[PDB]
Amino acid sequence: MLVWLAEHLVKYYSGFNVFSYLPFRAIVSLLTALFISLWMGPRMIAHLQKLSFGQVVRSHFSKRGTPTMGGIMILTAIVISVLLWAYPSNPYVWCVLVVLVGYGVIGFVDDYRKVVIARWKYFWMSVIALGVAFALYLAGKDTPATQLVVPFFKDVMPQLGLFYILLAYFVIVGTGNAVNLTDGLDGLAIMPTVFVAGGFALVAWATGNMNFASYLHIPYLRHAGELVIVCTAIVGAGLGFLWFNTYPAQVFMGDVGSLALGGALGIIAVLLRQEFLLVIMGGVFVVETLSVILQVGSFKLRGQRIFRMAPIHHHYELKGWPEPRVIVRFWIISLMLVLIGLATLKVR
Amino acid sequence: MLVWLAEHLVKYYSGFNVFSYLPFRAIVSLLTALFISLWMGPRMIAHLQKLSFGQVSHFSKRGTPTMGGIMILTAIVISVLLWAYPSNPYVWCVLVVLVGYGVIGFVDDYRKVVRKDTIARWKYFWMSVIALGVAFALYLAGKDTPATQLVVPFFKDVMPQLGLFYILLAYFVIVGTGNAVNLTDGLDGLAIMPTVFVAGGFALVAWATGNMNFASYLHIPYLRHAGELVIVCTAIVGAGLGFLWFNTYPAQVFMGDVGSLALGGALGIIAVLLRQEFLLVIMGGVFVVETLSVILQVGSFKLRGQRIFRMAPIHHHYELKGWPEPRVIVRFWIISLMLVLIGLATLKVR
Repeated sequence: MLVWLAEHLVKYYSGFNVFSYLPFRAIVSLLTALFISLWMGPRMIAHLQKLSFGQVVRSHFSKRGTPTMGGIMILTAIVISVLLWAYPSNPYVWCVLVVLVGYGVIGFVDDYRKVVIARWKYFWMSVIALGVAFALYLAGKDTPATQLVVPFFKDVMPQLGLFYILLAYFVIVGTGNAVNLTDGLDGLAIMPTVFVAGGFALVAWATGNMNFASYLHIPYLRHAGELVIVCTAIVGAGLGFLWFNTYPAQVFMGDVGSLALGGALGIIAVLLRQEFLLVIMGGVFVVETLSVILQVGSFKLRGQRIFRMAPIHHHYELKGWPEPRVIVRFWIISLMLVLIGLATLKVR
Repeated sequence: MLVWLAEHLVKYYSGFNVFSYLPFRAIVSLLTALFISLWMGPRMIAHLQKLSFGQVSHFSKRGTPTMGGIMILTAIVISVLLWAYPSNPYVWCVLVVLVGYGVIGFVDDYRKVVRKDTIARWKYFWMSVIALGVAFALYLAGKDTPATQLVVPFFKDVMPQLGLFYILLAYFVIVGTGNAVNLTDGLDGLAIMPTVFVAGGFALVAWATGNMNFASYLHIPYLRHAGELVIVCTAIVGAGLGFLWFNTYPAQVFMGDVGSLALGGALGIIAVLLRQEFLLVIMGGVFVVETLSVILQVGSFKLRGQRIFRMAPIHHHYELKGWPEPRVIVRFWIISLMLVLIGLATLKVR
């Protein structure tokens, strides 16, 4: 909404016209997100630890008694930055915001219950995802805004009907749960989110313009040009939160922020018609989901286990790898998958 | 060199024009450097363990080889030679600077750890002579050309043309970047990931200065046969990341002057060829801040006699204040990344 002020007051001073330039707005959104996250930092963690344990005053590596409600930091940063430097008239930004808010409140309720139910959370996630997908499908009737996009191929673009809603629901809920289970280690489920959000900012910017949209064969969405601000704000908020959520994590991520960020990533993926690009980019989350699935399947099928623990990060941590080593190694893996995914668009 | 192989085998390998297309070869170079580094990591760390100490505890401070930057050096050089055009002089200038700094660091670390001694100022003399030679060669290449005009961001209006001052600027930037990367290596992994970010930003800029249309759009000096520096920057990114695989907080292998000085010189020289020294300062703000902090505390302890930081490098200051090492590492990676983004954004507004 702050950009609206810039254009409504550019008449008196013509220098405000720069605020409507997408790159400048994106950079300012990044900076606003990080600065908000850092400003609502130590005070917020102090409040959370007072509420959870009472004794405000806090060995380091063997951390204990750290707050587990830090995702409200990400929620506030992302929402404030988006509402400040993104056009409210866009329905796409509002769809992203409603998905973030819904998943964040779901996780917040879950963590509040924990500090003071699977079916309830699953049902709320499913209903919100289904509603969002239904609205998006109603908008995109027989339009390249609802055609499936596959890498390494441009002749095939199978238009979707109810399969569009089905795939939207799968991608959104699967990404949300994948980030929820990737929370296993502190700092592991934010930097991959930052890298994927940056990749999606680049992709969304490529979708916005006519020339690049036609050059890369990416489907054109007129309203997708403003998702750059949301993606960049997600990047900024993720970096700001990682400032505290390092191996000696001052504040744990918790579900309240994890589910919100997973839903945000999935929703950016679906609105851009880039589910496969999210799978490749966020391949860390997908492979962790596959790991837990394989572990449970082997456990039920036979007495032997594939991994030490169901998630890969926990398995490697117990194998002997220290926590920071595995955290940084999966950061590297996520970065490489992000670059590969971004190249996959150019391969087409 | 494989590009030449594709060029003179395309007559029957129909469809290998892709091997010449710059983004493809850049991504392939990154992957090649990363996978080479990952494949040859364990062997190098094992050999260095059996060499430095003679024989092969969670975060123990001992048993970690110090001169492990041979990994970065070999990865970068092999990737560049295999995928970058050797015809152009820019890639070879970067390669020679990198190899010279690498051998200087290797000699220093061999004299340090293998002989249990504690090179003295001969390293600096060699640094100066190689930097001056490279700067003189570049100046001889460019006589009253955009390759020597200074680039000042925020103001495309003024671009002073350097004469003999070009050699001085190249000396200052290269030597300062080398020393700053040497200083900021006190922690493990703190001098790599920022190097990866700076190298990626420089890869984007070099791809930007490669094209006439794009260079005109950004009003950056158009440098011929400088688009192949994209391969060198991309291979630096890949090698730095592959090394970081083995150089996280539980450092399986410390990087010594070998590698650290190599990457510092590579960043400085890449800045010199691209004529973006000031942008190099913006991107390596971390290195610059560390160097000026060391100098500032030295001056304070010399004149006033008191100290304002616990230790000369800023990261040492923070960790001794109470910050654990991983927190400092990540809180400097974030700063370096955001400085890279700030510099790249500055590149556009002029």
